Amino acid sequence: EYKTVIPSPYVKCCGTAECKDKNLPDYSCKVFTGVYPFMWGGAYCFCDAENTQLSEAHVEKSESCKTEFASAYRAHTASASAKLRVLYQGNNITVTAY
Amino acid sequence: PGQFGDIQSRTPESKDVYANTQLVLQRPAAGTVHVPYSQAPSGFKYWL
Amino acid sequence: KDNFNVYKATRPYLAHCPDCGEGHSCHSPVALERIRNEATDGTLKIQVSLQIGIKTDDSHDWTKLRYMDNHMPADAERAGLFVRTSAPCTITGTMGHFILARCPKGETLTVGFTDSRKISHSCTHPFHHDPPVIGREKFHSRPQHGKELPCSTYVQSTAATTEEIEVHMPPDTPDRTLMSQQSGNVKITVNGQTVRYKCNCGGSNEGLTTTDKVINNCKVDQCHAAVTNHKKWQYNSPLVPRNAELGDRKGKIHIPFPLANVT
Amino acid sequence: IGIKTDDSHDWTKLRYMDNHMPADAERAGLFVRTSAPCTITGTMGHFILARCPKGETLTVGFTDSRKISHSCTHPFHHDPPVIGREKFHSRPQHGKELPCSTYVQS
Repeated sequence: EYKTVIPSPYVKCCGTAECKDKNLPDYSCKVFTGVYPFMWGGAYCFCDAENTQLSEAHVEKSESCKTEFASAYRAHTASASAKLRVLYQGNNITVTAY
Repeated sequence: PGQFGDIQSRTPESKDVYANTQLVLQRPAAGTVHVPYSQAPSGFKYWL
Repeated sequence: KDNFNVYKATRPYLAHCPDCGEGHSCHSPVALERIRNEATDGTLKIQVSLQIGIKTDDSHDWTKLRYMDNHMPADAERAGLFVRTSAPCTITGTMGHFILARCPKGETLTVGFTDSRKISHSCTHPFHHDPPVIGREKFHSRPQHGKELPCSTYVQSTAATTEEIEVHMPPDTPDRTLMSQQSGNVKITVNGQTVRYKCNCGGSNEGLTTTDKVINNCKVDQCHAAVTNHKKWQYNSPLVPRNAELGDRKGKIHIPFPLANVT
Repeated sequence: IGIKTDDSHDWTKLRYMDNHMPADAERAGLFVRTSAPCTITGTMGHFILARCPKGETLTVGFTDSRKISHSCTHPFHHDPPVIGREKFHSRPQHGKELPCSTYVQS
């Protein structure tokens, strides 16, 4: 299972946000325009125009992969073995051999 | 994406990770600061 | 108690919630960041903006939680903390931002608590909860007699080996009540914390203040102000704006209740 | 609800009939339930607004002045209509907006 990592958004008002490509397993970033976000106490910032927001995220393996996972194997040949019970001269002897 | 093997690694300890989730960032709802996205749910969970 | 130390330099935060219980969204002290269901025994691990076990004096008290009230942290009883889906959930333990609970099957998940003013706060998010079938039978409760199969659960340990979340200095916090309008002008009351202000009034004096300052020939509708004096860090949440295109860091809170192999 | 036996207004109290006389009780003890506890959004007089979870029955009740519980249950099929082309159980963080009808607080 994968987890998606989403770092806090960068809000740049009265200006344009920018981002660069990363070499992360699955990553993208986008800049949205015309944003006027609010906080609990009021508008995020002074400017109500020419505002942009930068959003970015990437995919990485979750910490749970140490416990919950499926392994993909190639099979080729197999070694045979058997547990054999032998009655020898009245004695029941069990022997394990390849 | 959405299928078994969507995210892969060679070993449990590897930092070399392949992923194809079709993660797309969407525009935030007006008046909010949240970051919406559209992504295919883990193919591992579906497989299970 | 030693484990709790990582919360000494951090605070609870307010965040947007799509449904505050009225069928309408609002900003709330209660918010859900992540719902983790990696466990196969059906246990849910819920990450919230509240900090459980930490008091506003940074002491450790398992009977108390602390939440953000406007600009300041405030305490409340843990006894008032609840988790619910289709029916009330049983909490197996809590620590910091993380809650463990065993919930009945349902399509939604909500969390809430009673604050210091005896006001109920809650946040509801959509969440499909229907634990995987273990074995070849679909049962609704643990039997007294049966077979033991492999399962995965969240332990009560807080060692949190190599599991961490980032914390850093919070963004400026807007507050419309700072800019009181008196005598036809704007006071930008400091109220004990450094405030950043800007006004569309030829405000060449825009900047930071540590004291009350009247801006002449300017109205409140033309001004914006926010608190900048934040000595304490906050979780790097997707619902909380950054100060800069680069991130502050300054901490790494460990994540309690790791996944483990159980029967 | 919101009215006392002395005919004054008090949003924290309700009045109910008790034999031949009206009597007061706390509004805080008022509840609505269906398949699960229902949220009351507001009250006035004989009318209650609430947002209930899906179920086939609906009941109301309150605690008396003698701390005696009173309740009444009627059959009622509660299953809200689908708005849009998706069936959802709660409002999302992000989505589209469509016209609908509600009861106002007036």
